[PDB]
Amino acid sequence: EITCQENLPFTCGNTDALNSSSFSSDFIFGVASSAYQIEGTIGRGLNIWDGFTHRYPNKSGPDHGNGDTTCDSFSYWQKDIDVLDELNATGYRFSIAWSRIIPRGKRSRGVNEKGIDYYHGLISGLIKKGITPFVTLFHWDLPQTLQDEYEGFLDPQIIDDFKDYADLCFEEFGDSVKYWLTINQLYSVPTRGYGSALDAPGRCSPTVDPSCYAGNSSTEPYIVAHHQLLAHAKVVDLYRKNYTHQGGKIGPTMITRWFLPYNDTDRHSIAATERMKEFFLGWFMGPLTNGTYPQIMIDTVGERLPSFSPEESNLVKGSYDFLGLNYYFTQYAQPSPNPVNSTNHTAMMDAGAKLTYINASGHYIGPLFEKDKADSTDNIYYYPKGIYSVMDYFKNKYYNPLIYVTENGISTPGDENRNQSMLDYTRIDYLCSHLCFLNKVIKEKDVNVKGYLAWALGDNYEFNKGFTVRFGLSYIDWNNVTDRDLKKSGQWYQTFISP
Amino acid sequence: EITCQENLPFTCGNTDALNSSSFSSDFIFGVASSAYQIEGTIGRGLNIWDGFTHRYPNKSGPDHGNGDTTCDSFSYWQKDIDVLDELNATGYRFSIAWSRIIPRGKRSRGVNEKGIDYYHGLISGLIKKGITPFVTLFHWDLPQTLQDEYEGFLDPQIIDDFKDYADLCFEEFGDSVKYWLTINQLYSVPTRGYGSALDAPGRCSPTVDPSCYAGNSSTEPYIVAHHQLLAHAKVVDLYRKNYTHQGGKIGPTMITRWFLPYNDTDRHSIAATERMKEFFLGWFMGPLTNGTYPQIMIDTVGERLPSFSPEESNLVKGSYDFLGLNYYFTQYAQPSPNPVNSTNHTAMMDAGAKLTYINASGHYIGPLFEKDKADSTDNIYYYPKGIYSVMDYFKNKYYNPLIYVTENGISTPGDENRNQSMLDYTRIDYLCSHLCFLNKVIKEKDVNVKGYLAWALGDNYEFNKGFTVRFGLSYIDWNNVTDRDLKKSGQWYQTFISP
Ligand SMILES: *[C@@H]1O[C@H](CO)[C@@H](O[C@@H]2O[C@H](CO)[C@@H](O[C@@H]3O[C@H](CO[C@H]4O[C@H](CO)[C@@H](O)[C@H](O)[C@@H]4O)[C@@H](O)[C@H](O[C@H]4O[C@H](CO)[C@@H](O)[C@H](O)[C@@H]4O)[C@@H]3O[C@@H]3OC[C@@H](O)[C@H](O)[C@H]3O)[C@H](O)[C@H]2NC(C)=O)[C@H](O[C@@H]2O[C@@H](C)[C@@H](O)[C@@H](O)[C@@H]2O)[C@H]1NC(C)=O
Ligand SMILES: *[C@@H]1O[C@H](CO)[C@@H](O[C@@H]2O[C@H](CO)[C@@H](O[C@@H]3O[C@H](CO[C@H]4O[C@H](CO)[C@@H](O)[C@H](O)[C@@H]4O)[C@@H](O)[C@H](O[C@H]4O[C@H](CO)[C@@H](O)[C@H](O)[C@@H]4O)[C@@H]3O[C@@H]3OC[C@@H](O)[C@H](O)[C@H]3O)[C@H](O)[C@H]2NC(C)=O)[C@H](O[C@@H]2O[C@@H](C)[C@@H](O)[C@@H](O)[C@@H]2O)[C@H]1NC(C)=O
Ligand SMILES: *[C@@H]1O[C@H](CO)[C@@H](O[C@@H]2O[C@H](CO)[C@@H](O[C@@H]3O[C@H](CO)[C@@H](O)[C@H](O)[C@@H]3O[C@@H]3OC[C@@H](O)[C@H](O)[C@H]3O)[C@H](O)[C@H]2NC(C)=O)[C@H](O[C@@H]2O[C@@H](C)[C@@H](O)[C@@H](O)[C@@H]2O)[C@H]1NC(C)=O
Ligand SMILES: *[C@@H]1O[C@H](CO)[C@@H](O[C@@H]2O[C@H](CO)[C@@H](O[C@@H]3O[C@H](CO)[C@@H](O)[C@H](O)[C@@H]3O[C@@H]3OC[C@@H](O)[C@H](O)[C@H]3O)[C@H](O)[C@H]2NC(C)=O)[C@H](O[C@@H]2O[C@@H](C)[C@@H](O)[C@@H](O)[C@@H]2O)[C@H]1NC(C)=O
Ligand SMILES: *[C@@H]1O[C@H](CO)[C@@H](O[C@@H]2O[C@H](CO)[C@@H](O)[C@H](O)[C@H]2NC(C)=O)[C@H](O)[C@H]1NC(C)=O
Ligand SMILES: *[C@@H]1O[C@H](CO)[C@@H](O[C@@H]2O[C@H](CO)[C@@H](O)[C@H](O)[C@H]2NC(C)=O)[C@H](O)[C@H]1NC(C)=O
Ligand SMILES: *[C@@H]1O[C@H](CO)[C@@H](O[C@@H]2O[C@H](CO)[C@@H](O)[C@H](O)[C@H]2NC(C)=O)[C@H](O)[C@H]1NC(C)=O
Ligand SMILES: *[C@@H]1O[C@H](CO)[C@@H](O[C@@H]2O[C@H](CO)[C@@H](O)[C@H](O)[C@H]2NC(C)=O)[C@H](O)[C@H]1NC(C)=O
Ligand SMILES: *[C@@H]1O[C@H](CO)[C@@H](O)[C@H](O)[C@H]1NC(C)=O
Ligand SMILES: *[C@@H]1O[C@H](CO)[C@@H](O)[C@H](O)[C@H]1NC(C)=O
Ligand SMILES: *[C@@H]1O[C@H](CO)[C@@H](O)[C@H](O)[C@H]1NC(C)=O
Ligand SMILES: *[C@@H]1O[C@H](CO)[C@@H](O)[C@H](O)[C@H]1NC(C)=O
Ligand SMILES: *[C@@H]1O[C@H](CO)[C@@H](O)[C@H](O)[C@H]1NC(C)=O
Ligand SMILES: *[C@@H]1O[C@H](CO)[C@@H](O)[C@H](O)[C@H]1NC(C)=O
Ligand SMILES: *[C@@H]1O[C@H](CO)[C@@H](O)[C@H](O)[C@H]1NC(C)=O
Ligand SMILES: *[C@@H]1O[C@H](CO)[C@@H](O)[C@H](O)[C@H]1NC(C)=O
Ligand SMILES: *[C@@H]1O[C@H](CO)[C@@H](O)[C@H](O)[C@H]1NC(C)=O
Ligand SMILES: *[C@@H]1O[C@H](CO)[C@@H](O)[C@H](O)[C@H]1NC(C)=O
Ligand SMILES: *[C@@H]1O[C@H](CO)[C@@H](O)[C@H](O)[C@H]1NC(C)=O
Ligand SMILES: *[C@@H]1O[C@H](CO)[C@@H](O)[C@H](O)[C@H]1NC(C)=O
Ligand SMILES: [Zn+2]
Repeated sequence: EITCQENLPFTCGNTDALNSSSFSSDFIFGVASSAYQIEGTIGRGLNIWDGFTHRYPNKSGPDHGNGDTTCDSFSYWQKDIDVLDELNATGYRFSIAWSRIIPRGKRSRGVNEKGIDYYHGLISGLIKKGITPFVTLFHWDLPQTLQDEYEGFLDPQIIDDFKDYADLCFEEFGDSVKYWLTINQLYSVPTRGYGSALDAPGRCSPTVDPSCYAGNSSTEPYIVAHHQLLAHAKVVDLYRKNYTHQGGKIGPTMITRWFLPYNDTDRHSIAATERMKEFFLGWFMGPLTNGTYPQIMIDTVGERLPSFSPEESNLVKGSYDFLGLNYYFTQYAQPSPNPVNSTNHTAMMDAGAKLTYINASGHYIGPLFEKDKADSTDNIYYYPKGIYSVMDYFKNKYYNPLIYVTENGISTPGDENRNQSMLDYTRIDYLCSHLCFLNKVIKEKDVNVKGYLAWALGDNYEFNKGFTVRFGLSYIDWNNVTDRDLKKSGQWYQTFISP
Repeated sequence: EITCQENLPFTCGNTDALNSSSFSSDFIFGVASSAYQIEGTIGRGLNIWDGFTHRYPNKSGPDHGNGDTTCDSFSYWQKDIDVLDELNATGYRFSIAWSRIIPRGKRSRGVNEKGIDYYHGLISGLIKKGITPFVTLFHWDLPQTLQDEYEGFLDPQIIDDFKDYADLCFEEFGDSVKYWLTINQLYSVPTRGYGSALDAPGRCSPTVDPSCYAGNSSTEPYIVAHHQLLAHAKVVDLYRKNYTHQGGKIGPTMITRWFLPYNDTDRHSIAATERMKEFFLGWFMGPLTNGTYPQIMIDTVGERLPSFSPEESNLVKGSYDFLGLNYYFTQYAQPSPNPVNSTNHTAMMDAGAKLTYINASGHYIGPLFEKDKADSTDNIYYYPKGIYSVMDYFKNKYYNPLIYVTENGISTPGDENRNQSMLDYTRIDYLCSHLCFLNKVIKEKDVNVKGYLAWALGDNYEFNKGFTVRFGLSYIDWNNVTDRDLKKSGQWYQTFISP
């Protein structure tokens, strides 16, 4: 019988008690990255994260940081491989920058051979060290040209441009890459990119944020989400019809959270909690498992919710071999009004829920996850049991899928000096406590989880935060980015992997 | 009788001997800037100078600098006005960033109202201080979307997108702006952007520079130059047909140089010198004055030189009310082979000339202009008489045009400390020696020159050089960009203007 801790102090950093041998022999352990966050702009065209961070520097991070140079994995990809080799990792998730291989967006405009060569060399280097690549086609970095031609995922033109990009990736890299992710965190671009305008491309209703160049936060999230699902599904169909000889697997990436009632004896909070599951997870998992959006979304969102045709429904339903599930934290849910006629209405209001990290009796859900220095009542707290609850829910609700945990990690402040930054015991605690619950759910609930990739390989540009936080298991000096030095967490993870 | 110095030491920094009163009462004196170089990316979309500097950081400058934040004239435009007011300047040349007012490139995709407001406030502030705006529509910063959709000026689609952009500018700003420049330095994008790939977008033949993503240095410069002329001419026709009520004037910007024979008794060097005038100046001025390219270009370039239809010829011929002439330096010319079958052939080779700053007897043409620390035999030297020779030539060869000198200036090294940087006596010498010759040519040759704008108002991002050189008449601290402090040159220029 497995017992796992939910509160500080944690004792799962002892590899005598928790290590890779606790999991099945074939289980993959590694780390993750994304292209905007690590590569730099050298050698690629411009994408909407370049555009957004440059047009709206205060939205890029408090330091106005961006991905222009970052950790320079364009130059230092071998050093990334070296970290993975030091870890004895068996997996690495990275993304392909669309703008590096097709700078002009549309494949018929030509490819960048040198960009293709960059990923060939990375892939070959990984495989030579026994590391399985997990490759994200689209980690938010849409070529700027496509956003300017037709507003990107706002328009159905995205589907064929994404398909042709993906086809090039399968053609060039699929002989070696056997695990593909289509779109990173399906929920995020619709809501943050087109709802709150916290993320690229930065569209919203005028009264939500007067700096947005255009948008409608009530309608566009739904349009974009719908196009994401269709573009994803078209790529999965292309993969499974035209690249079956490659013997690989493909799936989407979800951001997952668990949700608990703010007041577990209040029917209204219980209802809000179940609505959140539907609106947060079901928005995408309903289509992916059934070809339809959840009924509560149909009912609430009404004419703002697009319909799938019968052909589209069939294309989207079942459009995965596995799910990449990202998991960071859990929220309490309580009811909230949905003012659909307000000029500041957002899609996110349609769930009719307010989310907190403290429940009605004043209980904080778990240890600190992210401090918010401008408003401490907005601090985020984590909840290790949430990974158990999410995986159990996916198994039970969503037809026992094959799952890889494609991100899980925690930040430390960029204000810490290097010695403090390397002494990242809070990261060991977060990672181990989640791994304990992941082992527990696999054993107790028989969830088909076959790997775990911690966020992040190394310090990088963090969307929305610049270089003001660090997520890496290895440390990068922003004054001299060449080295990636394993932190205490990376050293712990090395021991966990090879105990 | 006016006597002007050609060699150090110069004594024209004495405003007792040379000042604004030496020129006609109406003559405009000011300074110049461009949008990529000064504004920053905040509040605008991405353009090909963002793309180029980010994809090819070693081509942005030795420091890998770029226009992301620069002097932040987005925030500090009032401080630019303040410099101009301190100078008692009567003119200011600035550019509109296309990506700030139409981030999606094509006008039908929507405009950025806040971008429009930015230029309205600048323009209104200038006029309130008695400063005449000279506004460049296109200072190289093409929206990235257009380059990615159709490769920008490589394709005739540029013409209508440029026209619709210009129409928006005339509509929004032409009630106040009475001097418009279409395209900055017509020669530069074809040759550097599409020939040598030193400049955005960075296209060339594969053996010219293997880093180029695509291109053909032998053909594309000509295509791009042809489209520039057509796009320019379509905008001038639009202006003069639809905006005549505004009572303003429009013209192109030329980069001018003079050319002297490397050996003034050698017929081959004399011939190369005359070819250079045709290939450098006539490439554009032939079309602008006659609707045809120079015969030597027709003959040499052959099938690589596009033809104008009779309608196009008529549109381009006479498509200016004035010329903005930029002038920095003069070169000696000697013959050079034109290897049209070589895989590394460039359009620039078609002139059949090699350019130097030292003549056959070892004479350097004038004082140092720009030191090249990697190769000192590649140092640039200036030649004050060249402004006289250029203006005389334009009057005689090109039908006595109205001229404004739209740039003239010199750099100092970014390695200098602030006190050295503010003690910019080399800049006084360059500016005064050229102003002396400009007065001389107006008086002696009756060239219709009606203003002079020195490059640059303040230190900025220099194309190709990052922040490794400074051109400003006012100093900017890159650690805190708010202030623009007049250098010795700016203080001199203040006295020259109001002696
Ligand atoms: C998994 O996918 C299944 C589909 O493959 C989902 O089942 C569908 O659920 C639909 C409701 O979401 C349901 O459709 C309703 O059908 C009513 C019956 O119509 C038939 O008989 C009519 C009925 O009197 C007639 O007009 C129709 O022409 C048919 O003959 C119908 O009125 C409904 O329309 C009203 O409600 C929708 C909102 O739900 C409004 O958008 C619409 O304007 C109208 O106001 C609805 O019809 C659907 O209307 C929209 C139109 O685009 C669709 O094509 C039309 O179908 C449908 O019958 C079933 N299909 C079957 C095969 O069962 C299933 O939903 C879950 O299970 C069903 C039983 C129900 O409990 C749902 O609430 C659950 O979500 C999906 N499962 C999951 C887990 O999501
Ligand atoms: C200012 O613009 C003026 C035009 O408005 C320029 O004058 C034109 O100069 C053209 C040469 O560049 C000249 O065209 C040549 O015409 C030859 C005569 O053709 C007529 O009689 C024929 C002759 O036997 C017959 O086939 C034609 O159908 C006509 O009836 C002719 O062969 C020439 O073609 C050969 O040379 C061109 C290269 O120059 C090759 O491209 C072509 O394949 C061929 O090998 C040339 O014809 C032009 O051919 C190209 C085609 O696209 C053009 O439409 C065709 O016209 C033309 O006659 C005159 N036009 C007039 C009205 O004078 C003027 O040029 C300068 O002055 C002229 C006198 C000459 O000295 C030029 O070298 C100078 O540049 C321009 N001025 C300046 C300063 O540039
Ligand atoms: C978790 O949710 C539960 C369920 O909602 C909360 O308990 C409910 O709390 C209500 C007060 O917020 C209680 O109603 C009140 O009852 C007193 C005594 O009769 C009365 O004077 C009030 O006016 C009020 O009555 C309601 O007024 C509004 C009418 O529309 C409605 O019909 C009336 O019910 C309610 O009885 C209680 N329900 C239960 C089943 O206990 C619970 O609140 C926490 O516990 C209750 C017992 C009370 O001590 C609250 O102070 C305390 O906050 C909530 N838990 C937390 C931690 O918020
Ligand atoms: C400025 O250009 C002028 C004109 O080209 C240069 O003068 C010419 O310089 C040529 C040498 O580069 C002289 O030709 C040579 O004459 C000597 C004496 O006969 C002879 O032994 C050589 O072989 C050579 O003759 C040529 O060989 C190649 C044959 O195809 C050709 O037919 C022969 O001419 C040439 O006479 C001279 N022309 C004139 C009109 O003087 C001039 O060069 C400079 O001055 C000359 C006089 C000489 O002192 C050169 O050393 C010196 O460089 C050049 N000025 C500069 C500074 O480069
Ligand atoms: C978001 O787009 C929706 C749909 O176009 C706009 O909502 C509508 O508003 C028009 C004008 O009021 C209404 O007549 C419709 O009844 C509404 N339709 C629905 C589906 O709600 C909403 O004004 C736009 N919001 C913003 C801020 O522009
Ligand atoms: C807030 O969260 C706390 C902690 O999960 C809940 O408290 C638990 O309540 C259960 C059922 O009453 C008790 O058995 C436990 O002993 C309590 N745990 C502790 C740490 O207090 C609490 O019920 C939640 N409040 C609401 C209103 O939902
Ligand atoms: C530049 O484009 C020119 C024109 O397409 C290419 O030049 C031609 O080369 C083809 C193949 O040799 C030739 O048959 C033609 O005779 C040439 N045409 C002319 C007008 O010169 C040139 O190969 C291309 N250069 C590069 C590096 O791709
Ligand atoms: C190189 O440039 C120098 C300077 O312009 C030329 O020298 C002048 O030559 C003229 C005509 O012979 C003499 O009258 C001057 O006195 C010379 N000036 C000085 C400063 O020497 C020289 O002729 C040029 N060389 C060539 C080969 O063209
Ligand atoms: C691995 O952890 C298991 C408990 O899951 C433990 O029994 C085993 O001895 C540990 N391995 C090492 C080498 O410490
Ligand atoms: C940040 O930038 C936007 C312009 O993009 C401006 O609207 C907003 O006021 C600025 N935010 C703060 C908090 O200053
Ligand atoms: C598959 O490849 C063939 C060859 O390009 C193409 O005809 C077919 O449409 C593609 N298939 C998809 C997505 O099924
Ligand atoms: C607009 O929304 C903000 C945040 O969503 C809220 O605090 C404010 O009350 C809203 N105003 C109206 C008019 O509803
Ligand atoms: C930068 O870091 C690398 C790796 O530690 C080191 O070899 C190189 O010398 C350092 N550069 C400077 C300028 O210190
Ligand atoms: C790498 O992991 C394999 C598999 O568990 C193990 O056999 C090998 O010893 C490990 N190597 C190192 C250096 O830890
Ligand atoms: C201006 O320069 C002229 C010579 O061009 C001179 O005569 C005049 O006195 C100077 N003005 C002043 C105020 O020094
Ligand atoms: C600069 O960058 C390019 C890649 O864009 C590379 O091809 C070239 O070798 C580098 N230049 C130098 C001098 O290192
Ligand atoms: C002028 O404006 C009118 C109204 O848009 C348009 O019909 C006409 O084509 C434009 N003219 C140009 C470039 O001449
Ligand atoms: C190619 O050109 C470079 C510079 O243009 C030159 O130095 C080299 O000799 C040329 N090579 C050939 C094959 O002509
Ligand atoms: C930056 O420069 C401005 C103008 O001199 C000054 O007022 C401001 O205090 C300076 N900021 C810092 C942080 O020194
Ligand atoms: C501004 O220039 C005008 C025109 O020459 C002159 O009358 C006025 O005195 C000058 N002002 C200053 C402060 O120099
Ligand atoms: Zn940047």
